[PDB]
Amino acid sequence: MANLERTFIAIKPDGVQRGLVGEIIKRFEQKGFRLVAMKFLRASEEHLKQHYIDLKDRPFFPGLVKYMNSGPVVAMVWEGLNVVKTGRVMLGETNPADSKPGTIRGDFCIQVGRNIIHGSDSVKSAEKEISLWFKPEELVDYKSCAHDWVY
Amino acid sequence: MANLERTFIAIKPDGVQRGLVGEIIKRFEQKGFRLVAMKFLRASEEHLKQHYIDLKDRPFFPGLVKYMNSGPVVAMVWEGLNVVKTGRVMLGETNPADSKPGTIRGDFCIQVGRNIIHGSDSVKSAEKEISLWFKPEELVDYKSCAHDWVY
Amino acid sequence: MANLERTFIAIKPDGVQRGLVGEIIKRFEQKGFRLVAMKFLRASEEHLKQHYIDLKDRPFFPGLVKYMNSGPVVAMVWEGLNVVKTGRVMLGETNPADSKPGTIRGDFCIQVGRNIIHGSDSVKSAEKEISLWFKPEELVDYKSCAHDWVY
Amino acid sequence: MANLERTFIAIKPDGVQRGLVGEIIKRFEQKGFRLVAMKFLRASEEHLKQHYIDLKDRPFFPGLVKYMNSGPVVAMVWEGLNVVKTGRVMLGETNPADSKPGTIRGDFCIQVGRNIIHGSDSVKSAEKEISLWFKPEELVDYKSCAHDWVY
Amino acid sequence: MANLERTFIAIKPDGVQRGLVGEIIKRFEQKGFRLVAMKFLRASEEHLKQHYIDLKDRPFFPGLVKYMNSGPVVAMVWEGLNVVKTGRVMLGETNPADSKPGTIRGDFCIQVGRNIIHGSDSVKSAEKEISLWFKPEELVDYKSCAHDWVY
Amino acid sequence: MANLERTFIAIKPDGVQRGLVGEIIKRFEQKGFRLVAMKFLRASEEHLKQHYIDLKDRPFFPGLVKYMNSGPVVAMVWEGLNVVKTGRVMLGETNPADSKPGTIRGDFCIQVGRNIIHGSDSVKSAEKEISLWFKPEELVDYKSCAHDWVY
Repeated sequence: MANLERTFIAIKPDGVQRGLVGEIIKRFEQKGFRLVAMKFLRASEEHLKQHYIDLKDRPFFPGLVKYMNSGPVVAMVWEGLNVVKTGRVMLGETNPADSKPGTIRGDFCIQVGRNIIHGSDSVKSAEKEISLWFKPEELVDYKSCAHDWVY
Repeated sequence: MANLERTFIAIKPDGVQRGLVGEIIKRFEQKGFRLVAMKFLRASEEHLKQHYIDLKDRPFFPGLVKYMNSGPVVAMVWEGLNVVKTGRVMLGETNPADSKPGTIRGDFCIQVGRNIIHGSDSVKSAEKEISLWFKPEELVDYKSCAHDWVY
Repeated sequence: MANLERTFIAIKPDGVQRGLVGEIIKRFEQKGFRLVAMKFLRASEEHLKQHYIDLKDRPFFPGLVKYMNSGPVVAMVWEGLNVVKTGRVMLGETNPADSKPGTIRGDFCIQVGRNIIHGSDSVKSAEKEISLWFKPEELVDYKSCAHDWVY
Repeated sequence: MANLERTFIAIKPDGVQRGLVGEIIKRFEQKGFRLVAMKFLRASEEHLKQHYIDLKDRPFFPGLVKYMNSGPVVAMVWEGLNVVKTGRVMLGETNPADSKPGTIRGDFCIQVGRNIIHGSDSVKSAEKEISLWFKPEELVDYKSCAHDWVY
Repeated sequence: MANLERTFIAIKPDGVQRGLVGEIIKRFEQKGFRLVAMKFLRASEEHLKQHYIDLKDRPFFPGLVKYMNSGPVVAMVWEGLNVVKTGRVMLGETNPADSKPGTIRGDFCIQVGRNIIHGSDSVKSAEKEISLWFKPEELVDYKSCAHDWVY
Repeated sequence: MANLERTFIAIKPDGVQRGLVGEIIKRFEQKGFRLVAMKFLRASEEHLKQHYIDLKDRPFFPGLVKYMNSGPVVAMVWEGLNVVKTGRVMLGETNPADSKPGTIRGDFCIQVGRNIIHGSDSVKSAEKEISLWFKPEELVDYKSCAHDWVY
């Protein structure tokens, strides 16, 4: 048929620390998705509270914010037909315990607390996050040489 | 138981173009299936119409034929206990959208139009396709050194 | 939561012969599990009968014993939150025919007879097997440098 | 020783387009180097002329600038003992024809024109480039959990 | 330058038997070389003697022929700037003993008797071999979607 | 031749900690070498002093002993034509700074202090170490199914 899309994928502190950046990026590349934007940064607690506003009234919130600020993250935007839905499928269940082998979480992590990566839950959330994490001039627009072979 | 089998596996133009030949063959090798035959060729529209006879009364047919002729493909025959059934599972759903991560399609493609590969839907179709794509002197008969460790 | 765990993973003769030792170990490593103990040995028929006591009445038993003694195996102990349950999920169904792509059996084997690997079915079994296969001074205790990033 | 170091690694338009970002990053990670900074951008011709000042009189200069602006690049900073020297070794010869198998260039490219990646030629150049490509607040400082095992 | 090229690459019986087809093809794909033609067949002793005419008066010849006929091989043609020269470098020394790690032979074989693969020693030999192993209508002519990113 | 051989390969504490066990083993497997014996253990300082007798009068000795006892190691014995010589080539230079990309050390480590692995320098040393680290009954003798394809 219906239309392509866009999604926000972020590699959490543990994913970076355990050296899974290349593996994660590689997987998206080999799938046929395109890297619109990518930056490495240590998200401030302020920025993170904004990212987790819908969970500010959840027990874990404080820990989650302290957590995501403990180390640098890799924030990215991937484009493609249904990126949000399939992207999350590639990520696996948010709880590594339910993530099936073959998926990023299912292959690389164990606990929900340390689930190495984040994927937007919907197109509505995707655009929100993308705006919160990226500046419009950061989203690079180019055309993949194999685009016509993926679509 | 009950008996082995044999199936027709074809790597479509997009699979070849995006450089997934080695990956796809490799996957079948590591599983324990044996390469009976393999050839690289640009299937003529005529040959393709024959391959897709059961879909000659379907809207997409004309495009499908034009499609499969746009570039060379890698036609192969793989032998093994239940190759047809398991081979397809290894391929993933025909619609990349439903292909689960870990499968060829699930890991390498996005759209059904460009689903990089083809596997026989049944033993009956397998034998038909094998005959349509290969000459009897092209199916090599040998024995894998690890055969007794697989079976 | 609730508590960690510990499980017994054994790479069968066919798994060793087909050179899948590195792949199998690698997989457990990348998941975040820790190698507590590992040894390479040709399990005697006596030792194997003990391992398969619960099946000493079934027709396959004598073959299974002769089988597992036909070549060396790699016996290991892996520690982690829910190792027994997730470990088996990583292994796939005991019957390679039902093992999903992405899993060890699903990627590397075909027949149940030659299913390349064994994982404990439960914590109760795990501890039994661990005792049967390893000596208490063989289970090494150390701390993975990325432990706090997995947990 | 004697002291660590810091180097500027940039994945050129062709390296991105051919989907080698993950492979390249992965290699540096597995080596024990640490990602200090990373950003995805389409370097402007102006910015590129500055990057290639020492070559602004050579026959190729204009082409080189037009080239590097044709698609987005991945700019990074890697830290580690002798990153500049070893990093380039990992990259291979600047001319893919002389790059040995096992290296990034030796494994992934053919022509010098399209040599997929750039590595600083010296610590002096490294700091220059790092300043030209990154803002001081972009270089993230954290400690790898396996630092004491690499050092 | 000066001009491209084309070369004859053949995966010997041992390479096929040990399951290195996917790995070897994959390596050529990731380099940017294009598969012009590929077939799976058991080279007849007669055909092989022709291939080894320049060694028909050498001690090993008799065995070499018996050898190459013992199992099926994978004959292929790869196009690219300097394929013959670089292709051989990718293969490693003909004597696995001197093949450096990172090369096909260096990573996968030990003895010269079983050196898993063959590459043309020169453009002149290449064309000879291509003609001896392939029929002109078997060399497929297409254009890789990433061609302009490789050259 | 002239004759086969055998060698002692030990994965050091850092190699284990950084999760490179599967990678290292995998590499020896894919080469065609056979695993004769393997055990996981924390080598006592006593046992280590014996292993490093020839260096007991060298400055670093005390540290080297404390070092190798800091974590568990994976001790193995690999059989094959020229294992000692080629094995070390696969390991790379003892000083990771000189280890070429493609080799274990060249791909995974940086400092000599933490060079992740050990390989015997000679057949004379190999047998010494093998005796020092393994008990005769631990060296398993079996035959690789692809032996005739490697030799």
